[PDB]
Amino acid sequence: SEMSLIMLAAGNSTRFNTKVKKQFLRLGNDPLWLYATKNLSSFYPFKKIVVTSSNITYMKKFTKNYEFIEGGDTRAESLKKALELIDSEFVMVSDVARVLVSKNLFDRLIENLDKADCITPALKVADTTLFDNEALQREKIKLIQTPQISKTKLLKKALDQNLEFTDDSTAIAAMGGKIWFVEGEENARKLTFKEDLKKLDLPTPSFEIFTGNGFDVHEFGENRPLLLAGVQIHPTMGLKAHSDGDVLAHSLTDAILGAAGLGDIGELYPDTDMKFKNANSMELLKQAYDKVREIGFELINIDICVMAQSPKLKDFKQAMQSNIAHTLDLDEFRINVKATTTEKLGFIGRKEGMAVLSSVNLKYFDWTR
Amino acid sequence: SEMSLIMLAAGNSTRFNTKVKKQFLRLGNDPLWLYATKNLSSFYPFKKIVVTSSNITYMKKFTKNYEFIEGGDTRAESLKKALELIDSEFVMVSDVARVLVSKNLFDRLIENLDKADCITPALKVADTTLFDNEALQREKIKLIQTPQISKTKLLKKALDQNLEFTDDSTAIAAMGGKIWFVEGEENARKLTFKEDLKKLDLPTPSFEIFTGNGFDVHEFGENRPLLLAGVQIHPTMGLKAHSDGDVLAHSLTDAILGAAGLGDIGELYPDTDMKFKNANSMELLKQAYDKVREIGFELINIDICVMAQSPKLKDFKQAMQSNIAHTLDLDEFRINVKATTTEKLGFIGRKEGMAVLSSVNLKYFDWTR
Amino acid sequence: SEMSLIMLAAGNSTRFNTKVKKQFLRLGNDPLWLYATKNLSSFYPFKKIVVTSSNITYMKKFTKNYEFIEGGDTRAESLKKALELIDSEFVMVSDVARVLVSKNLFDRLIENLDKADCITPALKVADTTLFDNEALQREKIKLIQTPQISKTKLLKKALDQNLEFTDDSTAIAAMGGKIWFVEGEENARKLTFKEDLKKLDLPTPSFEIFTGNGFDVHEFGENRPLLLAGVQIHPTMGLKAHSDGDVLAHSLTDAILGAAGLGDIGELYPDTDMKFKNANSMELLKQAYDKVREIGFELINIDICVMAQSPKLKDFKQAMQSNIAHTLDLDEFRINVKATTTEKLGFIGRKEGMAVLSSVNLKYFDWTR
Amino acid sequence: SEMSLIMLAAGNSTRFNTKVKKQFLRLGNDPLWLYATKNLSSFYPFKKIVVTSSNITYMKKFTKNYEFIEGGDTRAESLKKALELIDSEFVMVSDVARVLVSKNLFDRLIENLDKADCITPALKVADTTLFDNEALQREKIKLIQTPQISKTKLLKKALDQNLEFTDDSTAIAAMGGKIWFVEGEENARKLTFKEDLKKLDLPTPSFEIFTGNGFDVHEFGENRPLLLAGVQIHPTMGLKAHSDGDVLAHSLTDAILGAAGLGDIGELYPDTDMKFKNANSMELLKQAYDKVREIGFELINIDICVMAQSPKLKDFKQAMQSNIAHTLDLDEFRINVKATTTEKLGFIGRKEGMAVLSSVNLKYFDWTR
Ligand SMILES: Nc1ccn([C@@H]2O[C@H](COP(=O)(O)O)[C@@H](O)[C@H]2O)c(=O)n1
Ligand SMILES: Nc1ccn([C@@H]2O[C@H](COP(=O)(O)O)[C@@H](O)[C@H]2O)c(=O)n1
Ligand SMILES: Nc1ccn([C@@H]2O[C@H](COP(=O)(O)O)[C@@H](O)[C@H]2O)c(=O)n1
Ligand SMILES: Nc1ccn([C@@H]2O[C@H](COP(=O)(O)O)[C@@H](O)[C@H]2O)c(=O)n1
Ligand SMILES: Nc1ccn([C@@H]2O[C@H](COP(=O)(O)O)[C@@H](O)[C@H]2O)c(=O)n1
Ligand SMILES: Nc1ccn([C@@H]2O[C@H](COP(=O)(O)O)[C@@H](O)[C@H]2O)c(=O)n1
Ligand SMILES: Nc1ccn([C@@H]2O[C@H](COP(=O)(O)O)[C@@H](O)[C@H]2O)c(=O)n1
Ligand SMILES: Nc1ccn([C@@H]2O[C@H](COP(=O)(O)O)[C@@H](O)[C@H]2O)c(=O)n1
Ligand SMILES: CC(C)=CCC/C(C)=C/COP(=O)(O)OP(=O)(O)O
Ligand SMILES: [Mg+2]
Ligand SMILES: [Mg+2]
Ligand SMILES: [Mg+2]
Ligand SMILES: [Mg+2]
Repeated sequence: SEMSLIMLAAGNSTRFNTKVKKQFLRLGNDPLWLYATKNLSSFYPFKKIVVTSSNITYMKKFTKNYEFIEGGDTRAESLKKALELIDSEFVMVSDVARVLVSKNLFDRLIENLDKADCITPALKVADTTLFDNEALQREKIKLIQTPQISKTKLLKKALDQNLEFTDDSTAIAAMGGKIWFVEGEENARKLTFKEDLKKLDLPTPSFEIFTGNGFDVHEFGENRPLLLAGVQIHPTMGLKAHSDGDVLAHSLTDAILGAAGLGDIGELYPDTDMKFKNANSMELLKQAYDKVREIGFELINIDICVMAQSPKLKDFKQAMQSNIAHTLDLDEFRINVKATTTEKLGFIGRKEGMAVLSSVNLKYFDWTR
Repeated sequence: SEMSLIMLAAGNSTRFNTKVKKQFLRLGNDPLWLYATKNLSSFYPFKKIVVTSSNITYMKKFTKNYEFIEGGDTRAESLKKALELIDSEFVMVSDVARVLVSKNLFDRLIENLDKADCITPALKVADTTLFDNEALQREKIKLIQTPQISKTKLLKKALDQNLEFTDDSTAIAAMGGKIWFVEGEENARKLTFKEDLKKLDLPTPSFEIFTGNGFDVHEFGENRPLLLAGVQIHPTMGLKAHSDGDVLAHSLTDAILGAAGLGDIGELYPDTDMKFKNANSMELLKQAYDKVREIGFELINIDICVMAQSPKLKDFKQAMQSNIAHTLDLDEFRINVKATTTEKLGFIGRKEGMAVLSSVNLKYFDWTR
Repeated sequence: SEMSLIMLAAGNSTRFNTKVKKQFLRLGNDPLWLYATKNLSSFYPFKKIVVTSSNITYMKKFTKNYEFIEGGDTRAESLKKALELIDSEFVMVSDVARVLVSKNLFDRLIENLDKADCITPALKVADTTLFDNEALQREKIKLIQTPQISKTKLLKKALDQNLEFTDDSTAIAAMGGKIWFVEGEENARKLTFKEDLKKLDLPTPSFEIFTGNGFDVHEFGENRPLLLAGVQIHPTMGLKAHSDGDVLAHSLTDAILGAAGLGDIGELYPDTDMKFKNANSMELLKQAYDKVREIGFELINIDICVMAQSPKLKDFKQAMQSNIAHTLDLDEFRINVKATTTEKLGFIGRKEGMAVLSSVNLKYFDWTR
Repeated sequence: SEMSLIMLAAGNSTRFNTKVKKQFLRLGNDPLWLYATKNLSSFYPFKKIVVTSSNITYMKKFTKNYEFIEGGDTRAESLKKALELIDSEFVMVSDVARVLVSKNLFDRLIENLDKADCITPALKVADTTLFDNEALQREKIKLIQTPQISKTKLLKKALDQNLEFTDDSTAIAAMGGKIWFVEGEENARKLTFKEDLKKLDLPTPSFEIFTGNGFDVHEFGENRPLLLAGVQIHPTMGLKAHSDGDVLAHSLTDAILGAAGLGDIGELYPDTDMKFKNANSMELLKQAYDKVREIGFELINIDICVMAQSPKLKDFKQAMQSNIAHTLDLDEFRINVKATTTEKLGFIGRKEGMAVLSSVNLKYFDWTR
C-alpha cells in the first residue's frame, strides 16, 4: 500500500546554535528544512507530507506543498502529533538535519518494506567505544540513522505513553515490534554540531541580497537629551515619547526587519500601552537584528539620512556610526550616517519634528566560515 | 576588398519564449544580442556593424559602437532594410541567436571568400530524416548555419521581391548565384527552443543586483473603499483618482520599473486623459513586472513603508504581502509591508493624504533553471 | 628574543593606479592591505603590528588589531616613523603590495635569524640584463624581496640621516651591517604595475553589494535656469543657492558617498561660507564618485525619484539619464530618473520647494578585467 | 622531553579483505602503510619510528628509515613488543589504517602533552546508539581515535599482563592513569570495511605498470598426457616430472611472481623432495596470483610463446587461453598463446624438450571500483 512522509523540523537546539537556527541555514536558495524536505519528497509520490515546526507562520511563506504542524516538547511528541495527520499504511519519518539522504539509501529501505515493522539504516563502529569513560564491546554497537519507515498504526501505538524515544526503532521495538536494519551512509549524518558542517558536502548559500527601507518621524518638544543611535546630540532638545526618542534607531530597526521580511518595529515591540517607555532603543535594535540572524541573514551595510533643521549632526556622525557598529557587532566601515535640512520647509523645516530614512542590504549568513 | 557585419536581432519569437525575450538573457554582464555581436566583431575589422532590432531605444543604451535599424516582418525584410546601410563589397550576416560562433569557423568562411557568391557553414545528418512523417534520403540533407558571407550587391538583388527566404544561401541561389559550403559546428547552433540552452556552453548571468525606489502620494477625501495592494483596508476612507487609488501598488510599480531602468508609471500608463480610471492597479503592477521580466530581470525582494496617520494597517499587512506575492508570482517571504504615522505632523499627519515608500532588489533571470 | 611586524602601506603610486588605489582592491572580503597584513600576522605571534598609512581614519574602520601611523614622503621615512613604535630586538618589515608571501619563506627567514644583522629573500636572474640599455653581468644581479628581518636598533641607526633606501638590506649594509640572503619566491612579488595582477594568484573580490540612499530638498524662488542632473528644465523657475541649485545631483552625490561609507556632500564640500557658489554640481558629483572608485567600489545602477509639483520632467528624463551616464562614465541603461507630484499637498505641493530621493547599488571593482 | 612513534601495521583482518590486504593498497606510489607512516613522520622529528609488521621482509624493501618488528596476536601484543624499542619519555602510537591524520589534530594532541598520562582524540555521537539492539544514552558515548600519546613507562606497565586493550587510553586508565580527550576528526577515521574507502579522500593509485618474464624448460620422454595450461594436447607425449609437467603454467607463474617482485616458482613451491608430484599446476598458478593480489597488484595481460617442434598447438590455443582466464578470473581477451618450432634446430628441434616464454604486465589494483 501507500506511504506518507513526516519531516521532523521543530524544537530549538543550542547544541549547534550560533545565533542562526540550523533549519534556516541557506543551501542554494532554500532554507535547510526546505532543502531536506524537497530532497526526500523527490524520491517517492508520498500521499501526504507533514513538517513539524516551531515557526509555522514563517515556514508557510516558503511553500504551499506540505502540511505544517506545531512541534511538541520532544522529538517523539512532535512525531505523535504529526502522526494524527497520517492514514496511510506506512510512514517515512526523517530528521530535517539529515540533509543529503541519497536515493540509494531510500531504495534500500523501500525494497525491505515487508521484512519487519520498522525499517532503519544503521552503521557499525570500528573505534574503541567508551560509555562514561569505560570500554564497551564495539562490535555490538549500532549507530542508528533516519529515514525510518514504520507501519503507521504500530508507531501510533508505540507513542501512546512514552515520549522519550529518540528514534522510531526503539519505540516500535519496546512494544515487541520487529526491526529490519539496512546499511546506512555518511550522507545521512545528522547536522548537530557546528563542526558537522565541514563533514557534509552541503550546497553553499546563494548570493541573493535583500533590500530594506526604514522611515520614521518623531516630534520635537520634550525637555530631555536628544539621543540618536544612542549618542547624545543635545542636552535638552529632545523628541517626544517612543522610549528614549531615538528616531534613528527606530528607523534602522524597521529597515533591518523589512529586509528580512519580519514586519516592523510596532509588530515586534507593540508600544500602544506605553510598555517600552523605559527601553534602550539600541538594545531594541540589537534584539531585532538577533531575530534576523536567527533566520539566516547577515548585514552587508547601512546607510542613513537624517532629516533635521537642527541641531547640526556633523560632529556626532562618526560616534553614531561607531555605536551602531558596536551594538550590531559590525565593522565600522559598513555604517554611514548622513544629514540634511529641508531649507526651513515643511514640518521638518519648522522644527516641529525630525525624520530618518534608512537603507540596509542583507545577504545570507555564510556558514562556510 | 572589405566586409561589413549585419547582426539579425529583431522580431519576437514565442517558440522559445518564457516571459523573457532570448535577446535579453544575460551572458556574463551582457545581454545575449550584445554578447553575440561582440563575439563576431572581435574576429575582423568590419567597415560597419549593423544590428536589426525591435527595441532600438533600449539597445542603444548598451553601446555606441553599432548602427541600429528597425526590423521588418521577416528575417529577410530586416536583412533587406539593414543592407541599405552597407556599401562594402562583402557582407557577413548572422543570427544573434547563434551565440558561440568560433574564430575557427570564421576563418574557414573567410579563406573561401572568392570561391562563390555566398559562403555558408553546413552540417550533414546521419539520423533517419522524416518530412511530414515520411522518410527522406538523409545523405542529401544539409542543415545550414550562419554566419554567411555574400557579395553585397547580389544579396540586395536577391531580396528585391521575395522576402520569405530563411537564409542568404537560398536567396542568392534562387537568382542563379553560386554557393560554397563550409563544414559547420555545434557552437554555431541557433538558440530556438528552451531546451537548446543546455545544449550550449553559454556563460551564466553575472551576480549584479539592481536597486529600485518608488515614492507616491495620493490625497484623502474620496468616499470609496481604501484599497492598498488590492486589499480593502477601509470601506469609505478612500483616496482620490489614480484608478482605484492604490498608492501602494503605484509606488511599488515605480520601484520595479526603476530598478529595471524602464522609467516610471506615468511613462508606462499615461493617465492625463483619465484613461485608466477603471484600471485594477494590481493588474497594472503585474503588467509592469512582465515588462521587467521580458528584458531579463527577476525580483529578489520587496520592502515597503506606508506613511499614514490612519487607518491602522496592522491587521492587513499579511494579506497585502500575500496579494502582492500572488500578483507577481513570488514566494510570500520575499514581500514586506511596514507602516508609520508622522506623529500628526505635516500633510500626512493632518490626514490630507498618504505616502508609500518602496524598495526592490532585482537580479538577472537565471535561465540555468 | 621577540619580533614585531611593520607593514608598509602608505604613499600613493601612480605607477599602478587606475582610479583605484592598490591597497583597496578587494581580495575576498578584505581590502588588499588588510589581506596582506592578516597573512603575515598569521605566521607568528608578533609583539606589535604596525601599519603605515595615508588613510588612517578609513583603515581604522576595518580592524582594532594593529597600530596605525601616518606615512612619510618615502618608504624609508614611513619605516623610520613606525620604528619609533618598536622596542623588540627584531622587526619584520614588509611591503603590503607583496600579498601572497608564503609560510615557507617566512620559516626560511626565521631559521636564519642569528646569521646576520638583516635577513632578506633574493632571486637570481638568468635573462640578459641591461642597465640604461647597456649589458650587465647577469650572474652578479640580485632582485631583493620582502619580508626582511632586521635587528631593530641597527635599522633605527641605519635610517638616522639617509631616507632614500628602497629596502632594509641596503640601509643596514651601508652602515657596515651584515646581510644573509635567503632564496625568494614568485609568491612574494610586489604588485606594482597593472600587468602584475595576472602574474599573481590573488583571491577575486567578494560579491557583496552596498546600498546607498540620498535625500535632498532645495527651495524654489530664484530667477535662474532650473538645472537637474546638469540639464536645463526651465529657463527661470530656479532653486535657491547650493551652487547651481541641482538638487538631483546633490541627492545622488549623497547616495554614492553613503553606499561607500564616505559621509555626505556637506562633509566633502563644506559650503557654509558660500565657497561652492560657482561650482558645477555634476563636476562635484563626478569627483565624489572618483573618491568612491579610489577605495575599490564601482556603481551597478542608479534610481531616482524627483518629487515636484512643477515643472513636468517627462521630456527631460532621457537627457538627465544620459548626462549622469556621461559624467560618471557609466552605460546609460544603468540610470533611471522618475518623478511624482504630491497632489498639491505639503510644501512640495505648494511649490515652495522640491525634493529628490536617490538609490544606488555599489559592488567591488572587479580588477580581473 | 622527546617522543618516538609506533605505527601499528601488523595482523591480517578479513573484515576488510577482498584478496588485497589493506596495508598494500596503493595511495599514489606508496603502499598504504608507508603513506600513513610518511604522513605522521612529517609532523615531528621523532627519536625513533617503529612499524609492527606481519611482512617484514617485504616492507623492508620499501624504506630504510624505520625500525620494523614482528607483530603479535593482538594490537596490544604488537604494541608491547614495539615498546621495548622505545626509551624516550613519550610515545605516539597510531593505527596505519588511520591514513589521513591532519597536522592540525597532531598539534592539538601535542599542545596538551602535560595535561595527563595519555592524550587521545575522541568524537561525540548524536545518533541513537544501540548496544545489543537496546538503547544507550548517546550523550555518554565517546568514539576514540588515534594517534594517542602516552608516557612510555606507564604504557609499558599498562601492558604487563592484559593484552586485550583495543586502544592505549583504556590500557592507561585501567591502571589509574589520567586521560586527556581532544576533539577528533573525520580524517582520522580507521579504514576497516570495504565501504570506508569512499568515506575517505584517499589518493588514487599511480599508473605504474610492472613487467614480468618467465622462461621454463621441461624434458620430453614421459608416457603420460601432455598438459599445457591445464589442457590436454596429446595423450602420451608427456614431459618429465615437475608435477603434471605443465611447462606453460610454470613459466607463466614465474612471470606473474617476477612482475610482483615475489621471487620464482622454486622459492614459492620448493620441489626438491618431490613434494609437489601430485599438484595441479594451474592451481599452483592460481595461488601464486593470489599472493600477487594480496600485495596490491592486478594483471593487465598475458602473452606466451611456446617453443616446440611437436605437437602442433594450433587447435588448442583458444582453449589454453580460456582455461588461463578461468583459473585467474580474467577476461579472455587479455590472454594470448603463441607457438613456434626451431626448424629442427637445437635440443627443442631434436624433440628432447620444450620451452615456454611468458610476458605479463601488472598494474596496481584500482580499489576505486
Ligand atoms: N521537540 C522537537 C525536537 C526535535 N525535533 C526534530 O527531531 C529531529 C531530531 O532531533 P534530536 O537530534 O535533537 O533528537 C530534528 O530534526 C529536530 O528538528 C522536533 O521535531 N521536535
Ligand atoms: N497607519 C499605520 C501606522 C502605524 N502602524 C503600526 O503602528 C506602529 C507605531 O506607529 P508610530 O511609529 O507611528 O507610532 C508601527 O510600527 C506600525 O506597526 C500601522 O499599522 N498603520
Ligand atoms: N523579423 C525578424 C525575424 C527574425 N530576425 C532575426 O533573424 C534570425 C533568425 O530567426 P528565425 O530563426 O526566426 O528565422 C534571428 O536572429 C532573429 O532575431 C529579424 O532580425 N527580424
Ligand atoms: N514633476 C513631475 C511630476 C510628474 N511627472 C510624471 O507624471 C506622472 C503622474 O504624476 P502624479 O503621480 O504626480 O500624478 C508621473 O508618473 C511622472 O511620469 C513628471 O514627469 N514630472
Ligand atoms: N611614502 C611611502 C612610500 C611607500 N610606502 C610603502 O612601501 C612599499 C614599497 O613601495 P615602493 O615599491 O614604491 O618603494 C609599499 O608597500 C608602499 O605602500 C610607504 O609606506 N610610504
Ligand atoms: N541636521 C543637520 C543638517 C545638515 N547637516 C550637514 O550640513 C550639510 C548641508 O546641509 P543642507 O543640505 O541642509 O544645506 C549636509 O550635507 C550635512 O553635512 C548636519 O550635519 N546636520
Ligand atoms: N596483531 C595485530 C593486530 C592489529 N594491529 C594493528 O592495530 C591497528 C588496529 O587494528 P584493529 O582495528 O583490528 O584493532 C591496525 O593498524 C592493525 O594493523 C597490529 O599491529 N597487530
Ligand atoms: N608446436 C607448434 C609450432 C608451431 N605452431 C604454429 O605453426 C606456425 C609456423 O611455425 P614455424 O614458425 O615453426 O614454422 C606458427 O606460427 C604457429 O601458428 C603451432 O601451433 N604449434
Ligand atoms: C521620503 C520623504 C521624506 C517624503 C516626504 C514626505 C514628508 C515628510 C512630507 C511632509 O509634509 P510637509 O512637511 O510638507 O507638511 P506641512 O504642510 O506641515 O509643510
Ligand atoms: Mg541638503
Ligand atoms: Mg513611527
Ligand atoms: Mg504620483
Ligand atoms: Mg617460427
